Amino acid sequence: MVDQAVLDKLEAGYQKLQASADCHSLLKKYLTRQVLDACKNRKTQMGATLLDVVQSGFENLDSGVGLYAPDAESYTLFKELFDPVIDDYHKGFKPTDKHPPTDFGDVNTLCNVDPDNQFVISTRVRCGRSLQGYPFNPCLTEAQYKEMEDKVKGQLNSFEGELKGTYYPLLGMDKATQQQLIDDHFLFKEGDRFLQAANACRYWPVGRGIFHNDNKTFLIWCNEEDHLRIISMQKGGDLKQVFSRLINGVNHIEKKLPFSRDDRLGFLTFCPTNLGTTIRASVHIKLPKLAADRKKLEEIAGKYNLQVRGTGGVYDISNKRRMGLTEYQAVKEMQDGILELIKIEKSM
Repeated sequence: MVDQAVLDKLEAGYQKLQASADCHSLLKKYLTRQVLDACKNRKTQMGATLLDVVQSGFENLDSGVGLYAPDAESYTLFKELFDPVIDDYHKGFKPTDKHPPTDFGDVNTLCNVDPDNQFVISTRVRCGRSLQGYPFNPCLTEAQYKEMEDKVKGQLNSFEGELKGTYYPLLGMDKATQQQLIDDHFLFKEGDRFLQAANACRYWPVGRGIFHNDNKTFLIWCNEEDHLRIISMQKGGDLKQVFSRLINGVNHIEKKLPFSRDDRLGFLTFCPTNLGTTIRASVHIKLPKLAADRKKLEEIAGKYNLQVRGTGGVYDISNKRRMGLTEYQAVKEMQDGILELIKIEKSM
């Protein structure tokens, strides 16, 4: 069933990993002889093989993780590789652990993290979705890209009120439209070497597109890394408003387009780092006092399970956790973490 040439490529790629002393990917750590022999002869119903999982980490020895999901089934079919990788990356999510049911919870318990607008430049909540019944980017055909786009465009064009907007296909996009989207920080392009070597950017840009609302507070990407990337954002710290809008947008889409969700892993994504809630809730925030040290900060951020990115003293701070907690719990801890960071700058 699995081509001998494919088995040969798996064998050569395993050997490549072993011969590289600098390679420290999760792929190399967990694709043992035993796991490789257990998995190599399997194929999903949509036709994905272990190569469609691991090929990017063979090509990019400096990968962090080094593997992706070619479709929903792959997560369970290749569990002897995916399970240890997930456990490692999500910092304790064991093979027997189970993600909770979806729960966006009660938005009226959320607030503005900076009502006086002294610290937070902007607030963003992002999630990701795969559409049930389609392969992920490594195995989508050109036909499936086109058919999926038509379905997506249908549902996005039916947004009403605050979410009403325009869909912009990448195919045939004119230079002036492109410049406007760049100006709004809404454009995406063909993927980096990790995505290319994962077969995630084929038939570019067929079936790829960008949607945003008239107010430019809601943004969807179609067939960048996942089928859908859905983002709510605005100036200031009103996390309640941002998250409310996200829920409304995701919920609209779902009325016609069912999502891929696993009972154990939550929402399924091309990248294993994005499972569970798929949520990254972030702020762009200035904390000049704490910023000085950059350790007392790191130590406090980690204490509220936050992660500090950095794109003067403007930082991007977000929830670190994706799996093992609800959507509500992820957003609420980010909220509590930021309220505590602000409350301590006021004392520094």
